Amino acid sequence: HHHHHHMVHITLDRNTANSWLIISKDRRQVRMGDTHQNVSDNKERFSNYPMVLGAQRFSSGKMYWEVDVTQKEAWDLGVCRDSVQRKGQFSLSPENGFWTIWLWQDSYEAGTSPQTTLHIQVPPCQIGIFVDYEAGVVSFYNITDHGSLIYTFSECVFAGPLRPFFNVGFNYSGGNAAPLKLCPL
Ligand SMILES: O=C(CN1CCCC1=O)Nc1nccs1
Ligand SMILES: O=C(CN1CCCC1=O)Nc1nccs1
Repeated sequence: HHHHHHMVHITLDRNTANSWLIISKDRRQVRMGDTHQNVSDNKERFSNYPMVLGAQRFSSGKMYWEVDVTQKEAWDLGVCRDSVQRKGQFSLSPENGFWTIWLWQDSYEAGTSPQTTLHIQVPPCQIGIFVDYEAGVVSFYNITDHGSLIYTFSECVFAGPLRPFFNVGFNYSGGNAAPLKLCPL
């Protein structure tokens, strides 16, 4: 792809984080802590899952960023509406305001309803995410495999400002402690 020149500097919004997450000083990395991280509750925090938003909001244009997923067993990545539900249980779907892919139990899937199987021959260590607001497109690229396409959501109905979306996943296995990292431009 030739989307690299729309690169944007994403940082994580601490106030949206689940209370067990640890965000680095530079706001470019996030991992699951082994306990509550001693923050106050607020209406922005994702309560049920290890999720956090980017601080940036997008309502126009083309945007691109990259995320490092090295050595993780489970994660979700993409974009979501600013107005997505934060509390309680929900599914990741465009009807609920999410345009995402994930890794879970050694398979990759797109967050459609129901979920869609992805076909990835080279397990990615870094994911590229491209949003074209006007076109209604969210695309995912395998940086480890020469930028090969993973998935495209089209005819998207964003219906509001978009935020970068992250889920570091639970660590029940002891094998999913590694962080998500926003990669340098
Ligand atoms: O999105 C905005 C402002 N907007 C709209 C168009 C571009 C821009 O910068 N403000 C919000 N405040 C709280 C929720 S969204
Ligand atoms: O779901 C959509 C479009 N829609 C319908 C409801 C909200 C929204 O964004 N596009 C897809 N592209 C690939 C698989 S689903």
